[PDB]
Amino acid sequence: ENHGTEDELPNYCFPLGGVINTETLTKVKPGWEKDATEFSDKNEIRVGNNFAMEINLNANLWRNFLYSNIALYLPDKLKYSPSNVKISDNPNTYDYMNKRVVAPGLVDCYINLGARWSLDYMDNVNPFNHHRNAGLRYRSMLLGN
Amino acid sequence: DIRGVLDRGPTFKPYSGTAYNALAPKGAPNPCEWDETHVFGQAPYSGINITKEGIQIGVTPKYADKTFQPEPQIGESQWYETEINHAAGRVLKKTTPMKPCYGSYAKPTNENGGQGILVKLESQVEMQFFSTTELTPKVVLYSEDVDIETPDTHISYMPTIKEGNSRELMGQQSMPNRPNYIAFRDNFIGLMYYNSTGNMGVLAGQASQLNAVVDLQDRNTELSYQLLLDSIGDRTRYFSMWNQAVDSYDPDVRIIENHGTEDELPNYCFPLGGVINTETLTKVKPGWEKDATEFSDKNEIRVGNNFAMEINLNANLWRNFLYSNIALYLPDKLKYSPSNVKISDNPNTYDYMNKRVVAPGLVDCYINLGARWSLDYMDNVNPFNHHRNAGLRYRSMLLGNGRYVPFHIQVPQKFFAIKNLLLLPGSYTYEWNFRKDVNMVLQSSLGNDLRVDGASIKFDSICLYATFFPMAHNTASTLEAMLRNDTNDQSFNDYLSAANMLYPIPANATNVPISIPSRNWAAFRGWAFTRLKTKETPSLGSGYDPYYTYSGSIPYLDGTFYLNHTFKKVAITFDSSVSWPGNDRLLTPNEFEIKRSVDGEGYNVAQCNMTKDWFLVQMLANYNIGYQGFYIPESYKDRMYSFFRNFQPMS
Amino acid sequence: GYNVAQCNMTKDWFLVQMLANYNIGYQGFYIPESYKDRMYSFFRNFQPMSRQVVDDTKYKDYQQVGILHQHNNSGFVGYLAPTMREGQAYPANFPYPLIGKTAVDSITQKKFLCDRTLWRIPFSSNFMSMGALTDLGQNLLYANSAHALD
Amino acid sequence: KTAVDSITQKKFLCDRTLWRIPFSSNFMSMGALTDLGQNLLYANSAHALDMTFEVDPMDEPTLLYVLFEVFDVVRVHRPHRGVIETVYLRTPFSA
Amino acid sequence: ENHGTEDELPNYCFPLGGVINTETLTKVKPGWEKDATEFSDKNEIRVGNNFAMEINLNANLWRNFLYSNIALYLPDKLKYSPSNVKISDNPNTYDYMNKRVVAPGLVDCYINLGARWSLDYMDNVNPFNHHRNAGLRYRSMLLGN
Amino acid sequence: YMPTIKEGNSRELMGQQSMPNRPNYIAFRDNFIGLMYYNSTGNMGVLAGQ
Repeated sequence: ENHGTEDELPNYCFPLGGVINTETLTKVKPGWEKDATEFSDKNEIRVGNNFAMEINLNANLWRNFLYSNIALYLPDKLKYSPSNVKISDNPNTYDYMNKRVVAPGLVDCYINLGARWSLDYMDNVNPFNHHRNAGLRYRSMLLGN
Repeated sequence: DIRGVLDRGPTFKPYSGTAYNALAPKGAPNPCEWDETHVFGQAPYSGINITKEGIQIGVTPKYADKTFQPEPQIGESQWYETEINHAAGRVLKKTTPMKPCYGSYAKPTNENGGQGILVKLESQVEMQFFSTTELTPKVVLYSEDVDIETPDTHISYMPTIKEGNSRELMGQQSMPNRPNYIAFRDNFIGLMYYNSTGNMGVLAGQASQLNAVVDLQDRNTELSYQLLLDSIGDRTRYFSMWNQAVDSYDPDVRIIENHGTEDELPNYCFPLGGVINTETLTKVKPGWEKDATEFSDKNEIRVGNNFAMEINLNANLWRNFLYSNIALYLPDKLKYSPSNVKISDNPNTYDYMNKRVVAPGLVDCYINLGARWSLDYMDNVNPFNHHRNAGLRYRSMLLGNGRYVPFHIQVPQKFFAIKNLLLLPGSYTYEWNFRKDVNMVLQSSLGNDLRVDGASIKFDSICLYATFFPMAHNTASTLEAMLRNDTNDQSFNDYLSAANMLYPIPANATNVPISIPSRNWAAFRGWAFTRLKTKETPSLGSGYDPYYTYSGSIPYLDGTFYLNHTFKKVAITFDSSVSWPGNDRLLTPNEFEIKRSVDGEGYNVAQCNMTKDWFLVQMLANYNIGYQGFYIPESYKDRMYSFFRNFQPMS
Repeated sequence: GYNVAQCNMTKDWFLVQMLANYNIGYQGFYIPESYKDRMYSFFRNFQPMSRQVVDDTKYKDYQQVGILHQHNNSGFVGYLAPTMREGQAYPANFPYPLIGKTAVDSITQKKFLCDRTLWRIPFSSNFMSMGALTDLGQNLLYANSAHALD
Repeated sequence: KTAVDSITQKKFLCDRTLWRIPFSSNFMSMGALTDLGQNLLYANSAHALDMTFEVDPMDEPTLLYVLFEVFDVVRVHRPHRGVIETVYLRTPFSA
Repeated sequence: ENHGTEDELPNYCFPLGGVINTETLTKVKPGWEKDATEFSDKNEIRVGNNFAMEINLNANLWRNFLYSNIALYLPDKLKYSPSNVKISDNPNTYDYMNKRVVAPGLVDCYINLGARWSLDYMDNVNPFNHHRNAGLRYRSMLLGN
Repeated sequence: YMPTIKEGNSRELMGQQSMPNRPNYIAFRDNFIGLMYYNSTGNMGVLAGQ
């Protein structure tokens, strides 16, 4: 039910000390004259806003959910073998099904936006062979870890 | 109907995290000064010109009001820097406490929002000018002093002991105080005296003055009321008018289903302008030649990818959830006192229970990974004394969010002998007693002693309400006359209908024998037992307990038992010579074996250590299931307090 | 003295509503059966709430401040608009604390919400639902003559 | 591939409940007044009962809560106006 | 039911390579003497902790939820027109209701903290004219996107 | 946030910021309420023998 994400506000990261790029200024007094026997010549002053970077959160959470629960269960005909690594030739081996790489662009945060519509590839595969099967997960944890 | 005024004390804090400067980094300090004299600050505001009268904000020139300007929210608006030529800001004088920005609050002192301190009553802000190292000033700092407080946060790491604002004091960090809800107990348990001879409640005819209510020391009523309420209704709903909100807990915190996190993709954060480290290049044209009358010599071009850093989001969310809901509730023997800070010696004081520090490594995002397994330390502590108890949280929010709450509540009658009595015309004397100990009538989410934390309560007015059915007089006379026949006497029975015996168990003891002297056993119905902590149980029938210093949930009253999983064997015999039930009914023909170790795996069941015979007995006792194959009972037959509902196998 | 359910609803009105919907109240209030209180019933959508606010009359140091001057998370949140962050770090000046050692004197406000429902006033002697054709409807007083209602 | 040899641990949790041991021949709930309670063996004479529990220990004093559920019945009679009298009976363990 | 957020631990962000600002040092051996025919003079060593900043996550998620679901549905008397942009005069058009700006400070992560209390303004606005109305959302996706 | 009102690509125009438009679902009413005329004398529905 891809109804998008709520990302009206921007979220930021700020340095541990708050400011990291500050200049050193000297104190002067009234025509203006220098000062001594007071505040030292080494004063950490930051002009303007503090340095910070921004990351969208709801969009990132949506992307992680989609890739981990759908994009990894596409039919093998859509995936492709990786490069410079070994991979088992038998398609039923766990090694084969684990090392096949899927382009995230196939299913992203904008696929069929605003529509309640399962994928045209996902409907011909077993949905119960999924790691979110609560019954299967519960039975597995019953034996142990 | 009771009306009064309540004071919940300074311990009350009905929310996690803080309220002031929540988004701030936990180590970021407010701009301030100190002596060794050095100043550390930041001026965001931009003006036009700087003179001896301060920054000029507009027009003849106008200068900022030192009382409240420059405001600390106004700053720039474009991400790219523009080489501000005249800046202003605010700093704190050296005569103020040195605190981090996170959680720091200072009350205002004027309608414009200023926070300066007024003395004889005018403020005393000062002007400070700073210029580059080689003549006009460049920035102006508005130094002042405020009554800065930390209402809900405490220092988590104090670098040194020496008091006073010094350079080393910049490194302190703070984290919010633990949440602690305080409210009335479920169904107003404890406000009404029960099963106490000294505080006997009386209901008698006006003329006879002979008490019609006689209670017993061993009889339990509030627990009986709780069980009765569950059987005849549903407890998952909330009724505010009776303060009806059953205590519970999140199934996740009690039993962690740690199946890891989904973090296949990397999540990144990017600079505000997209690129920050870019070089300047000139434009050339075809052998190549320079160009003029065109694109300037200064062009911002960035080669390669843009600067960025990454976060594992799901892992971080998992860590925060675990530490805040589990690691803070470990037994105190695992924690350790912090350093360079004061802490109350009393283990029951909220200050002590708040300042003890827990290493996050004890419970991290990798503990028992892939297994549905509760911790070996969490299972011996009360799970209902947790800030996620929805019933407790709902009741706390009913009163309000302040510490001084005038309340007005309604209390029902719980004694089984009169709670359904149908009276007849006449005059009767109705008299009862009510408690005042805050440790009993109130309930906290941490169980800290409230007698020492200053919580108080005072009742002003008490009134009794009763509603009569507007029913016809003629048939009322017939009904009351017909009810005055000895053959039609009303009768009631207690729902629990049990005699309660408490037997001490010494610490670290394993075997506890009890004995009952010879007596008639006609009409006996059976046993029902559990285990309680003497720390969490008040004395029976005492008017006031001077040694009861626990304000958490009381399993003996509200029926929230959590120690049933600590039984191994039960042996029952009459006359000390004939065993019961005998007749080799069970696999062990002498005793009930609740659970065994791996040695007796041949008798385990349900993929646990609980033996088959005990499991069969419990199923038969609750739903009469087992003689024709086990299966899940009907949902309407296993209520909230039933056995099969709360049975959880783990490995 | 006449409120109920820890809100500002009067006792008599609350009793009438319970009687009108589920005939509950003459033998003690309790949770009605789930099948009896449907999605539009009164009790399903009854929500009593309360809160405390700073007593501007008793607090000696009260200073009413406007929206244009409250600074919380200053230097980390845009000013009066969902835009880029600006400003500088500074101790907050809003809202007034209501807990802890330095809590201020406060008053209380109580109110309630009730959606997807209609206030019902049955035309019966005891406000009970003993049939579609109520007893007062069959009373001869209104059966013969006419009356003007305001 | 590099997993290490391991042992297993099993346990269980049971909250908000009491261990129940009915005093009936087949542990069935066939009525409030159980058959064994009506047996003549316990109806005529008296018996001294002792019973031992074996529990795993912890490091703080604890209490063993035992409930001998019995019949607790009160009958209320009033002959005239404004006079109320009651009778109590808790059998066994009567005061 | 504003019961605050759980933010006891700080959540950080780290550079892609782990370290960015490292020095170049030479290897010496025992008095001490320089070395050759071994580790080159160009060695990337970082002293002290790695550079990183941090984010409060639960607080940010709470703010986004509040602004997107409440602050945008305040009565128009509390909002104010933006600047330097064109906005339709008719108060019923989508353009008008989309371009009015609301100061986030009206409803922030600290409004009525710890109290289960609806706002004094939302009690007079229709709660069913909300984008989280499941019935309305379901019927919309039924037609299509 | 528009920095300046003057049109044309200028340096000051770097600083504009965007936020998504408010969501607005449009669909038929529940149970197709309002599609058929009810309780209107002018648009009276009729069902009669032939």
